[PDB]
Amino acid sequence: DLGPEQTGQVIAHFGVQVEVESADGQVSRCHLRANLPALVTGDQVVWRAGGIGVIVAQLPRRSELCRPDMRGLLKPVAANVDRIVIVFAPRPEPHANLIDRYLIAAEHAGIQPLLLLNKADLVDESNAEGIDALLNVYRTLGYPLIEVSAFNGLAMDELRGALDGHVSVFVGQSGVGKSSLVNALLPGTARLFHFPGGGDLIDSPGIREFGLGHVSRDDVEAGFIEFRDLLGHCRFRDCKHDREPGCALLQALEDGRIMPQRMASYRHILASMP
Ligand SMILES: Nc1nc2c(ncn2[C@@H]2O[C@H](COP(=O)(O)OP(=O)(O)O)[C@@H](O)[C@H]2O)c(=O)[nH]1
Ligand SMILES: [Zn+2]
Repeated sequence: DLGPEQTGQVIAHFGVQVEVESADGQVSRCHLRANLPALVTGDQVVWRAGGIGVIVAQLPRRSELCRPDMRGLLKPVAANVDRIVIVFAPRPEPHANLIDRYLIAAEHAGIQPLLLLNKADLVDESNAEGIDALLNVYRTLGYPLIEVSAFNGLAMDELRGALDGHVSVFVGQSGVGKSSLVNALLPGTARLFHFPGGGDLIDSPGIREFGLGHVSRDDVEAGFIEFRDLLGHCRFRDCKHDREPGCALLQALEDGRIMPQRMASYRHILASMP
């Protein structure tokens, strides 16, 4: 016995079994057919019913969020995420370095980012010279940025709007309010939840620690939008972009098409990779 084929999305992964939600808005547990590739939360599948179903086939993923293995290798932990929400705050102090890192991860994963200044209620006149400075570094790169407070409620209906129609992941250093933010947007391994205003979320303590490990220099360079356009124009195809004339990047910095705050963390980060 097996009912007809159906289209659905993966909600939870209970090892041998998988929680699956359909377009109808109904949930069912489905066993995993043997031949089937590895599945993660967010994946789109074909299944048949029987209250237990059988997952028959996996539909292509649009995107993948990976995470380091027990060994140290990257294995996917979520699928079909189209937005990564990078959350920082006035406290603890935000550094360009870690932000520039999460921005690279988002590029490596092939997923569009969205920066979030949480704890905007803590933006004193004292902080603003230092804060508006850093915000407008990513504002002038074309990146989406919102200033919010999961304490106040400041600009939360814009975030709910920014999250509408997307599948989103919440990522940032600990203590910026990731838990507080989820709870504010959802009052009551990777699991998938739906925002009441619209859009979905995939969450787990492991995905929250999602960031950047060791990669290639050419990966890192691709993580800088200013860079992507120029790379391959430095005359020296062997250019290291350091004291080298004919370095397109260098000329760009001079002209102001690269910001020194960025050209710095590029050096700091690349020199952290082996
Ligand atoms: N002042 C202020 N504090 C906040 C805000 N959002 C979160 N917090 C505080 O930040 C601290 C850490 O929050 P939490 O969600 O646990 O951070 P997480 O480690 O990133 O999940 C908590 O004590 C919260 O009260 C905010 O908008 N304003
Ligand atoms: Zn160069």
